[PDB]
Amino acid sequence: EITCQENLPFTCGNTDALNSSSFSSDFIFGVASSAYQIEGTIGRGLNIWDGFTHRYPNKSGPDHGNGDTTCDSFSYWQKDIDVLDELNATGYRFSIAWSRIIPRGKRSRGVNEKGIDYYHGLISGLIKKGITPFVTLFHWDLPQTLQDEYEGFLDPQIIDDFKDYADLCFEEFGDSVKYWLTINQLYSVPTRGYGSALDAPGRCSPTVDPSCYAGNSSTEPYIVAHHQLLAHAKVVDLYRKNYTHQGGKIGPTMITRWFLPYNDTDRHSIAATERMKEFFLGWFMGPLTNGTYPQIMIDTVGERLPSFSPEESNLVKGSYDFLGLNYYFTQYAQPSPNPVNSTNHTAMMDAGAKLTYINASGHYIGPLFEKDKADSTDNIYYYPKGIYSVMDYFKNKYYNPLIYVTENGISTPGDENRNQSMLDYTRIDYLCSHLCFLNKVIKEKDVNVKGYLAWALGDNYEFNKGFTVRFGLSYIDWNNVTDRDLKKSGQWYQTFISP
Amino acid sequence: EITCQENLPFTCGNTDALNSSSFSSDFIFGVASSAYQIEGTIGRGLNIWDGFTHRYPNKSGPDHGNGDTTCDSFSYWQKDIDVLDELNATGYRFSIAWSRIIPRGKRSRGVNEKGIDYYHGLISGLIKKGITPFVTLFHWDLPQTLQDEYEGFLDPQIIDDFKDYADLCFEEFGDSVKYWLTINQLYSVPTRGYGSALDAPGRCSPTVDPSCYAGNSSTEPYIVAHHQLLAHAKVVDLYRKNYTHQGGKIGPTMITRWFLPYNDTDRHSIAATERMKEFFLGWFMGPLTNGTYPQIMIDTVGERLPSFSPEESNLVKGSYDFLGLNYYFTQYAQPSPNPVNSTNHTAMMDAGAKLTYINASGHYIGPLFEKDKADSTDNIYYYPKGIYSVMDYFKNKYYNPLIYVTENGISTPGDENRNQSMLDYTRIDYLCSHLCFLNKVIKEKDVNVKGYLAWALGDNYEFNKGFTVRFGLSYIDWNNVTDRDLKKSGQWYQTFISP
Ligand SMILES: *[C@@H]1O[C@H](CO)[C@@H](O[C@@H]2O[C@H](CO)[C@@H](O[C@@H]3O[C@H](CO[C@H]4O[C@H](CO)[C@@H](O)[C@H](O)[C@@H]4O)[C@@H](O)[C@H](O[C@H]4O[C@H](CO)[C@@H](O)[C@H](O)[C@@H]4O)[C@@H]3O[C@@H]3OC[C@@H](O)[C@H](O)[C@H]3O)[C@H](O)[C@H]2NC(C)=O)[C@H](O[C@@H]2O[C@@H](C)[C@@H](O)[C@@H](O)[C@@H]2O)[C@H]1NC(C)=O
Ligand SMILES: *[C@@H]1O[C@H](CO)[C@@H](O[C@@H]2O[C@H](CO)[C@@H](O[C@@H]3O[C@H](CO[C@H]4O[C@H](CO)[C@@H](O)[C@H](O)[C@@H]4O)[C@@H](O)[C@H](O[C@H]4O[C@H](CO)[C@@H](O)[C@H](O)[C@@H]4O)[C@@H]3O[C@@H]3OC[C@@H](O)[C@H](O)[C@H]3O)[C@H](O)[C@H]2NC(C)=O)[C@H](O[C@@H]2O[C@@H](C)[C@@H](O)[C@@H](O)[C@@H]2O)[C@H]1NC(C)=O
Ligand SMILES: *[C@@H]1O[C@H](CO)[C@@H](O[C@@H]2O[C@H](CO)[C@@H](O[C@@H]3O[C@H](CO)[C@@H](O)[C@H](O)[C@@H]3O[C@@H]3OC[C@@H](O)[C@H](O)[C@H]3O)[C@H](O)[C@H]2NC(C)=O)[C@H](O[C@@H]2O[C@@H](C)[C@@H](O)[C@@H](O)[C@@H]2O)[C@H]1NC(C)=O
Ligand SMILES: *[C@@H]1O[C@H](CO)[C@@H](O[C@@H]2O[C@H](CO)[C@@H](O[C@@H]3O[C@H](CO)[C@@H](O)[C@H](O)[C@@H]3O[C@@H]3OC[C@@H](O)[C@H](O)[C@H]3O)[C@H](O)[C@H]2NC(C)=O)[C@H](O[C@@H]2O[C@@H](C)[C@@H](O)[C@@H](O)[C@@H]2O)[C@H]1NC(C)=O
Ligand SMILES: *[C@@H]1O[C@H](CO)[C@@H](O[C@@H]2O[C@H](CO)[C@@H](O)[C@H](O)[C@H]2NC(C)=O)[C@H](O)[C@H]1NC(C)=O
Ligand SMILES: *[C@@H]1O[C@H](CO)[C@@H](O[C@@H]2O[C@H](CO)[C@@H](O)[C@H](O)[C@H]2NC(C)=O)[C@H](O)[C@H]1NC(C)=O
Ligand SMILES: *[C@@H]1O[C@H](CO)[C@@H](O[C@@H]2O[C@H](CO)[C@@H](O)[C@H](O)[C@H]2NC(C)=O)[C@H](O)[C@H]1NC(C)=O
Ligand SMILES: *[C@@H]1O[C@H](CO)[C@@H](O[C@@H]2O[C@H](CO)[C@@H](O)[C@H](O)[C@H]2NC(C)=O)[C@H](O)[C@H]1NC(C)=O
Ligand SMILES: *[C@@H]1O[C@H](CO)[C@@H](O)[C@H](O)[C@H]1NC(C)=O
Ligand SMILES: *[C@@H]1O[C@H](CO)[C@@H](O)[C@H](O)[C@H]1NC(C)=O
Ligand SMILES: *[C@@H]1O[C@H](CO)[C@@H](O)[C@H](O)[C@H]1NC(C)=O
Ligand SMILES: *[C@@H]1O[C@H](CO)[C@@H](O)[C@H](O)[C@H]1NC(C)=O
Ligand SMILES: *[C@@H]1O[C@H](CO)[C@@H](O)[C@H](O)[C@H]1NC(C)=O
Ligand SMILES: *[C@@H]1O[C@H](CO)[C@@H](O)[C@H](O)[C@H]1NC(C)=O
Ligand SMILES: *[C@@H]1O[C@H](CO)[C@@H](O)[C@H](O)[C@H]1NC(C)=O
Ligand SMILES: *[C@@H]1O[C@H](CO)[C@@H](O)[C@H](O)[C@H]1NC(C)=O
Ligand SMILES: *[C@@H]1O[C@H](CO)[C@@H](O)[C@H](O)[C@H]1NC(C)=O
Ligand SMILES: *[C@@H]1O[C@H](CO)[C@@H](O)[C@H](O)[C@H]1NC(C)=O
Ligand SMILES: *[C@@H]1O[C@H](CO)[C@@H](O)[C@H](O)[C@H]1NC(C)=O
Ligand SMILES: *[C@@H]1O[C@H](CO)[C@@H](O)[C@H](O)[C@H]1NC(C)=O
Ligand SMILES: [Zn+2]
Repeated sequence: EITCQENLPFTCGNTDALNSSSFSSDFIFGVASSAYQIEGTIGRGLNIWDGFTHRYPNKSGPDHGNGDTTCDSFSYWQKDIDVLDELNATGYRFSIAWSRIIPRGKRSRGVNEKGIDYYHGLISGLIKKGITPFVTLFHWDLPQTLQDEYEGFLDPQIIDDFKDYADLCFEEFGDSVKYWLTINQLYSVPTRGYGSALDAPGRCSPTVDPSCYAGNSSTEPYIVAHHQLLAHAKVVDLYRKNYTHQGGKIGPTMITRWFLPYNDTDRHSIAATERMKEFFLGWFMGPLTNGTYPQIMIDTVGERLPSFSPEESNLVKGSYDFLGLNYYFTQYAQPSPNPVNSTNHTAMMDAGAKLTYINASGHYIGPLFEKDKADSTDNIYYYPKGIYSVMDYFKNKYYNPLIYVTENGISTPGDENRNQSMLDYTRIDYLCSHLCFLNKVIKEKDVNVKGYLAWALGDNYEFNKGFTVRFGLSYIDWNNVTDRDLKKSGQWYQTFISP
Repeated sequence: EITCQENLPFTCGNTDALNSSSFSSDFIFGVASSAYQIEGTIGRGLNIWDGFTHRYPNKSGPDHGNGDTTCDSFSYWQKDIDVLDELNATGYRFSIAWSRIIPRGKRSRGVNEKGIDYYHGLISGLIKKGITPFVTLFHWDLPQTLQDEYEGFLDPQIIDDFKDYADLCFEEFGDSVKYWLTINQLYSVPTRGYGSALDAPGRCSPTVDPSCYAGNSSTEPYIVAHHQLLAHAKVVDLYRKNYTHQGGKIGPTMITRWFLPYNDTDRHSIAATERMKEFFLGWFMGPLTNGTYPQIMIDTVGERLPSFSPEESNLVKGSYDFLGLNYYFTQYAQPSPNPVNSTNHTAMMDAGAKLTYINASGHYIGPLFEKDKADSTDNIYYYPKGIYSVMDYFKNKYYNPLIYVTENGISTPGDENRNQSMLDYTRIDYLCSHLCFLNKVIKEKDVNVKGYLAWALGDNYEFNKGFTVRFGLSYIDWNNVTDRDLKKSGQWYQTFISP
């Protein structure tokens, strides 16, 4: 019988008690990255994260940081491989920058051979060290040209441009890459990119944020989400019809959270909690498992919710071999009004829920996850049991899928000096406590989880935060980015992997 | 009788001997800037100078600098006005960033109202201080979307997108702006952007520079130059047909140089010198004055030189009310082979000339202009008489045009400390020696020159050089960009203007 801790102090950093041998022999352990966050702009065209961070520097991070140079994995990809080799990792998730291989967006405009060569060399280097690549086609970095031609995922033109990009990736890299992710965190671009305008491309209703160049936060999230699902599904169909000889697997990436009632004896909070599951997870998992959006979304969102045709429904339903599930934290849910006629209405209001990290009796859900220095009542707290609850829910609700945990990690402040930054015991605690619950759910609930990739390989540009936080298991000096030095967490993870 | 110095030491920094009163009462004196170089990316979309500097950081400058934040004239435009007011300047040349007012490139995709407001406030502030705006529509910063959709000026689609952009500018700003420049330095994008790939977008033949993503240095410069002329001419026709009520004037910007024979008794060097005038100046001025390219270009370039239809010829011929002439330096010319079958052939080779700053007897043409620390035999030297020779030539060869000198200036090294940087006596010498010759040519040759704008108002991002050189008449601290402090040159220029 497995017992796992939910509160500080944690004792799962002892590899005598928790290590890779606790999991099945074939289980993959590694780390993750994304292209905007690590590569730099050298050698690629411009994408909407370049555009957004440059047009709206205060939205890029408090330091106005961006991905222009970052950790320079364009130059230092071998050093990334070296970290993975030091870890004895068996997996690495990275993304392909669309703008590096097709700078002009549309494949018929030509490819960048040198960009293709960059990923060939990375892939070959990984495989030579026994590391399985997990490759994200689209980690938010849409070529700027496509956003300017037709507003990107706002328009159905995205589907064929994404398909042709993906086809090039399968053609060039699929002989070696056997695990593909289509779109990173399906929920995020619709809501943050087109709802709150916290993320690229930065569209919203005028009264939500007067700096947005255009948008409608009530309608566009739904349009974009719908196009994401269709573009994803078209790529999965292309993969499974035209690249079956490659013997690989493909799936989407979800951001997952668990949700608990703010007041577990209040029917209204219980209802809000179940609505959140539907609106947060079901928005995408309903289509992916059934070809339809959840009924509560149909009912609430009404004419703002697009319909799938019968052909589209069939294309989207079942459009995965596995799910990449990202998991960071859990929220309490309580009811909230949905003012659909307000000029500041957002899609996110349609769930009719307010989310907190403290429940009605004043209980904080778990240890600190992210401090918010401008408003401490907005601090985020984590909840290790949430990974158990999410995986159990996916198994039970969503037809026992094959799952890889494609991100899980925690930040430390960029204000810490290097010695403090390397002494990242809070990261060991977060990672181990989640791994304990992941082992527990696999054993107790028989969830088909076959790997775990911690966020992040190394310090990088963090969307929305610049270089003001660090997520890496290895440390990068922003004054001299060449080295990636394993932190205490990376050293712990090395021991966990090879105990 | 006016006597002007050609060699150090110069004594024209004495405003007792040379000042604004030496020129006609109406003559405009000011300074110049461009949008990529000064504004920053905040509040605008991405353009090909963002793309180029980010994809090819070693081509942005030795420091890998770029226009992301620069002097932040987005925030500090009032401080630019303040410099101009301190100078008692009567003119200011600035550019509109296309990506700030139409981030999606094509006008039908929507405009950025806040971008429009930015230029309205600048323009209104200038006029309130008695400063005449000279506004460049296109200072190289093409929206990235257009380059990615159709490769920008490589394709005739540029013409209508440029026209619709210009129409928006005339509509929004032409009630106040009475001097418009279409395209900055017509020669530069074809040759550097599409020939040598030193400049955005960075296209060339594969053996010219293997880093180029695509291109053909032998053909594309000509295509791009042809489209520039057509796009320019379509905008001038639009202006003069639809905006005549505004009572303003429009013209192109030329980069001018003079050319002297490397050996003034050698017929081959004399011939190369005359070819250079045709290939450098006539490439554009032939079309602008006659609707045809120079015969030597027709003959040499052959099938690589596009033809104008009779309608196009008529549109381009006479498509200016004035010329903005930029002038920095003069070169000696000697013959050079034109290897049209070589895989590394460039359009620039078609002139059949090699350019130097030292003549056959070892004479350097004038004082140092720009030191090249990697190769000192590649140092640039200036030649004050060249402004006289250029203006005389334009009057005689090109039908006595109205001229404004739209740039003239010199750099100092970014390695200098602030006190050295503010003690910019080399800049006084360059500016005064050229102003002396400009007065001389107006008086002696009756060239219709009606203003002079020195490059640059303040230190900025220099194309190709990052922040490794400074051109400003006012100093900017890159650690805190708010202030623009007049250098010795700016203080001199203040006295020259109001002696
Ligand atoms: C998994 O996918 C299944 C589909 O493959 C989902 O089942 C569908 O659920 C639909 C409701 O979401 C349901 O459709 C309703 O059908 C009513 C019956 O119509 C038939 O008989 C009519 C009925 O009197 C007639 O007009 C129709 O022409 C048919 O003959 C119908 O009125 C409904 O329309 C009203 O409600 C929708 C909102 O739900 C409004 O958008 C619409 O304007 C109208 O106001 C609805 O019809 C659907 O209307 C929209 C139109 O685009 C669709 O094509 C039309 O179908 C449908 O019958 C079933 N299909 C079957 C095969 O069962 C299933 O939903 C879950 O299970 C069903 C039983 C129900 O409990 C749902 O609430 C659950 O979500 C999906 N499962 C999951 C887990 O999501
Ligand atoms: C200012 O613009 C003026 C035009 O408005 C320029 O004058 C034109 O100069 C053209 C040469 O560049 C000249 O065209 C040549 O015409 C030859 C005569 O053709 C007529 O009689 C024929 C002759 O036997 C017959 O086939 C034609 O159908 C006509 O009836 C002719 O062969 C020439 O073609 C050969 O040379 C061109 C290269 O120059 C090759 O491209 C072509 O394949 C061929 O090998 C040339 O014809 C032009 O051919 C190209 C085609 O696209 C053009 O439409 C065709 O016209 C033309 O006659 C005159 N036009 C007039 C009205 O004078 C003027 O040029 C300068 O002055 C002229 C006198 C000459 O000295 C030029 O070298 C100078 O540049 C321009 N001025 C300046 C300063 O540039
Ligand atoms: C978790 O949710 C539960 C369920 O909602 C909360 O308990 C409910 O709390 C209500 C007060 O917020 C209680 O109603 C009140 O009852 C007193 C005594 O009769 C009365 O004077 C009030 O006016 C009020 O009555 C309601 O007024 C509004 C009418 O529309 C409605 O019909 C009336 O019910 C309610 O009885 C209680 N329900 C239960 C089943 O206990 C619970 O609140 C926490 O516990 C209750 C017992 C009370 O001590 C609250 O102070 C305390 O906050 C909530 N838990 C937390 C931690 O918020
Ligand atoms: C400025 O250009 C002028 C004109 O080209 C240069 O003068 C010419 O310089 C040529 C040498 O580069 C002289 O030709 C040579 O004459 C000597 C004496 O006969 C002879 O032994 C050589 O072989 C050579 O003759 C040529 O060989 C190649 C044959 O195809 C050709 O037919 C022969 O001419 C040439 O006479 C001279 N022309 C004139 C009109 O003087 C001039 O060069 C400079 O001055 C000359 C006089 C000489 O002192 C050169 O050393 C010196 O460089 C050049 N000025 C500069 C500074 O480069
Ligand atoms: C978001 O787009 C929706 C749909 O176009 C706009 O909502 C509508 O508003 C028009 C004008 O009021 C209404 O007549 C419709 O009844 C509404 N339709 C629905 C589906 O709600 C909403 O004004 C736009 N919001 C913003 C801020 O522009
Ligand atoms: C807030 O969260 C706390 C902690 O999960 C809940 O408290 C638990 O309540 C259960 C059922 O009453 C008790 O058995 C436990 O002993 C309590 N745990 C502790 C740490 O207090 C609490 O019920 C939640 N409040 C609401 C209103 O939902
Ligand atoms: C530049 O484009 C020119 C024109 O397409 C290419 O030049 C031609 O080369 C083809 C193949 O040799 C030739 O048959 C033609 O005779 C040439 N045409 C002319 C007008 O010169 C040139 O190969 C291309 N250069 C590069 C590096 O791709
Ligand atoms: C190189 O440039 C120098 C300077 O312009 C030329 O020298 C002048 O030559 C003229 C005509 O012979 C003499 O009258 C001057 O006195 C010379 N000036 C000085 C400063 O020497 C020289 O002729 C040029 N060389 C060539 C080969 O063209
Ligand atoms: C691995 O952890 C298991 C408990 O899951 C433990 O029994 C085993 O001895 C540990 N391995 C090492 C080498 O410490
Ligand atoms: C940040 O930038 C936007 C312009 O993009 C401006 O609207 C907003 O006021 C600025 N935010 C703060 C908090 O200053
Ligand atoms: C598959 O490849 C063939 C060859 O390009 C193409 O005809 C077919 O449409 C593609 N298939 C998809 C997505 O099924
Ligand atoms: C607009 O929304 C903000 C945040 O969503 C809220 O605090 C404010 O009350 C809203 N105003 C109206 C008019 O509803
Ligand atoms: C930068 O870091 C690398 C790796 O530690 C080191 O070899 C190189 O010398 C350092 N550069 C400077 C300028 O210190
Ligand atoms: C790498 O992991 C394999 C598999 O568990 C193990 O056999 C090998 O010893 C490990 N190597 C190192 C250096 O830890
Ligand atoms: C201006 O320069 C002229 C010579 O061009 C001179 O005569 C005049 O006195 C100077 N003005 C002043 C105020 O020094
Ligand atoms: C600069 O960058 C390019 C890649 O864009 C590379 O091809 C070239 O070798 C580098 N230049 C130098 C001098 O290192
Ligand atoms: C002028 O404006 C009118 C109204 O848009 C348009 O019909 C006409 O084509 C434009 N003219 C140009 C470039 O001449
Ligand atoms: C190619 O050109 C470079 C510079 O243009 C030159 O130095 C080299 O000799 C040329 N090579 C050939 C094959 O002509
Ligand atoms: C930056 O420069 C401005 C103008 O001199 C000054 O007022 C401001 O205090 C300076 N900021 C810092 C942080 O020194
Ligand atoms: C501004 O220039 C005008 C025109 O020459 C002159 O009358 C006025 O005195 C000058 N002002 C200053 C402060 O120099
Ligand atoms: Zn940047």
